[PDB]
Amino acid sequence: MLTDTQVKELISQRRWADIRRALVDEPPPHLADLLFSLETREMVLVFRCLPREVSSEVFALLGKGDRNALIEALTDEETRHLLADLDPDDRTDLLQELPGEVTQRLLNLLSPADLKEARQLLGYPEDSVGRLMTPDYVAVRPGWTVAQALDHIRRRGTDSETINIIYVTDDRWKLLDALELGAFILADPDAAVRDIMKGSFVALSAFDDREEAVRVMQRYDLFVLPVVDSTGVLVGIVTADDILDVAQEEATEDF
Amino acid sequence: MLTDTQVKELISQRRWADIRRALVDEPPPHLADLLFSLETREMVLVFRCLPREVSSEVFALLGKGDRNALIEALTDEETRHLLADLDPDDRTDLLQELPGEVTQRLLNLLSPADLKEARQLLGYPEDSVGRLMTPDYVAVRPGWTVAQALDHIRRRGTDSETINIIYVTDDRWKLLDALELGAFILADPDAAVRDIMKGSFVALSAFDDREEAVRVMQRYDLFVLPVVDSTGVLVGIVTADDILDVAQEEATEDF
Ligand SMILES: [Mg+2]
Ligand SMILES: [Mg+2]
Ligand SMILES: [Mg+2]
Ligand SMILES: [Mg+2]
Ligand SMILES: [Mg+2]
Ligand SMILES: [Mg+2]
Ligand SMILES: [Mg+2]
Ligand SMILES: [Mg+2]
Ligand SMILES: [Mg+2]
Ligand SMILES: [Mg+2]
Ligand SMILES: [Mg+2]
Ligand SMILES: [Mg+2]
Repeated sequence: MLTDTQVKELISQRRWADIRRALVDEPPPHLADLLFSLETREMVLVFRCLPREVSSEVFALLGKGDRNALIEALTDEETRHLLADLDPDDRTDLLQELPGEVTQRLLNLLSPADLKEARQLLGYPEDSVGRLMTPDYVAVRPGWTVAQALDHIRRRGTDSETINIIYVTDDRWKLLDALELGAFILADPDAAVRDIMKGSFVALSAFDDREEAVRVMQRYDLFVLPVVDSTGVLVGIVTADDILDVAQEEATEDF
Repeated sequence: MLTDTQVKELISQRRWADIRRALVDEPPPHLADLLFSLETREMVLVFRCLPREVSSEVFALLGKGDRNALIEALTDEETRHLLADLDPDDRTDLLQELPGEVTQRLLNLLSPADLKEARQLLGYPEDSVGRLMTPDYVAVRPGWTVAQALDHIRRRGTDSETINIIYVTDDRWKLLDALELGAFILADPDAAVRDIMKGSFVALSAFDDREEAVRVMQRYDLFVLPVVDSTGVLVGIVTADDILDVAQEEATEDF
């Protein structure tokens, strides 16, 4: 419960260790509130005090002004480190909102694989599902056993957007099913994944409009939706937290 | 992919078995679409053909007119069976929208424990979180081991709204934490639940406005939120599918 007043005094006293200790374990939304209530110079300073695992989350929560100001201020390495750790859809959201030359130097701060990822995601139309989606889903093969699937989920879990739905893909990565995480812990560990499939699923197109993601998510009452290309290959997922934001970006735009 | 045309012919032929076979494994939203495109007499007839485990889901998806017409038409036992199987928040949604004497005979069709449940949930203010919430969450004790928690989740899973977040409560059922299901499958089965708690959580009040559920869910990017009473006792949960509906009931009401 550290206030704008207490941080600004600690800054004035150059009590940098006390600041970093005071920021430990604060929820990212609460850190985003503090950074907003600060003035630009101190907001930039407190942001750099954060561990990079925290500051990437907080960055995604900031307003456009604070976000843009913060981009105008961090160094090349600090920026490079934010772009690496941002979730791919959050990385896209920044690049579509920034001016061209700024997005372009940002792009040059990405690693080759991250450049290819970011290039692909910005390449879907604006207001498309492809541009809302993240490729950090967890997928399993139909021929794996449930125990093997569970070891894959455990290895890959925290590095991924969500594990609450697990996707099944074939060898050519085409989407076969969408399974709740619970199905794997209710099932017999020696059963194949194919034993717990129903073979029916809802999926979006990457070229769907963002509002279709809202309509489809309301229709089927799911918290995550897979996105497939024209051949049925799984290319990413969209999650309910981002879809709720779309619902009220689109709602106010109607007003 | 059974159409309004094919069902109406089967009805005219009195091919009731063929109808029940044609409805097997159709997603509830697709059944709700078919029932809407029908006329009232056939919609009521096809609804009764459904297994009660299906028809309860479909009922929650229907429009107010079709829903109300269907209440005017099912028998006392058929109504009794719908009210039992409806999720408690979906049961509330029907009772707050129906006229008084109709809600009152409905109430008399409930079992004692279901009457006490429904009475309590309608007793929160209209437009409150209490009236959005369902008590069908899954909770564990902090002193249980992860293996014991996992057996409780398995016993209680499909009878509950979601298992994607598991709540920790003490002996007096006060909320101690909110844990992702993944935490239990990553953890050592012999660890206590208290070993995987962080002891911090977001919770709503039952007397919060429905729009606060929207604001809090957007703020913390969660798919489920617990609801606590003034003493901190867990009383229910709200889920993102219902909150997305609130967001656009409230959005259009602004327009
Ligand atoms: Mg994110
Ligand atoms: Mg548009
Ligand atoms: Mg990555
Ligand atoms: Mg819905
Ligand atoms: Mg996201
Ligand atoms: Mg519009
Ligand atoms: Mg429901
Ligand atoms: Mg209101
Ligand atoms: Mg019940
Ligand atoms: Mg949010
Ligand atoms: Mg519900
Ligand atoms: Mg309003």
